[PDB]
Amino acid sequence: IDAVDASTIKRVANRFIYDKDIAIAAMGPIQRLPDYNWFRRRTYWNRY
Amino acid sequence: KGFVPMKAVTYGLSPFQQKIMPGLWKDLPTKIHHKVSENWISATLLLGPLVGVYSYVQNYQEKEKLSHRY
Repeated sequence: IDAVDASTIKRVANRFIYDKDIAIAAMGPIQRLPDYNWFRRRTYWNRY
Repeated sequence: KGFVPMKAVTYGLSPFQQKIMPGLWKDLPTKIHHKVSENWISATLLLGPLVGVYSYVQNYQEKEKLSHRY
């Protein structure tokens, strides 16, 4: 556990999170929930 | 300007999991036949008067010109 520092966090995050597909499931009054493309585009940043 | 309570259920798929281009040219002849069979009357009604008037004017002008000769 204590062998997982900031660099390893960034590496694993860039392996698993950055620019990958997602799965969603919602229930209730979800008429005001952003569509798929919103979530899918928000998995990377254009600032950097 | 408001909204309505709905009660529906929908499934979707990601953009990057499905072939995009092949849909344009799939079965063109049946689509062309459907469009023609559906809008033949509109095409007829649009293009009729133009042809009739053009032919009438051409005929009248040529008759007059050839009748003015010596």
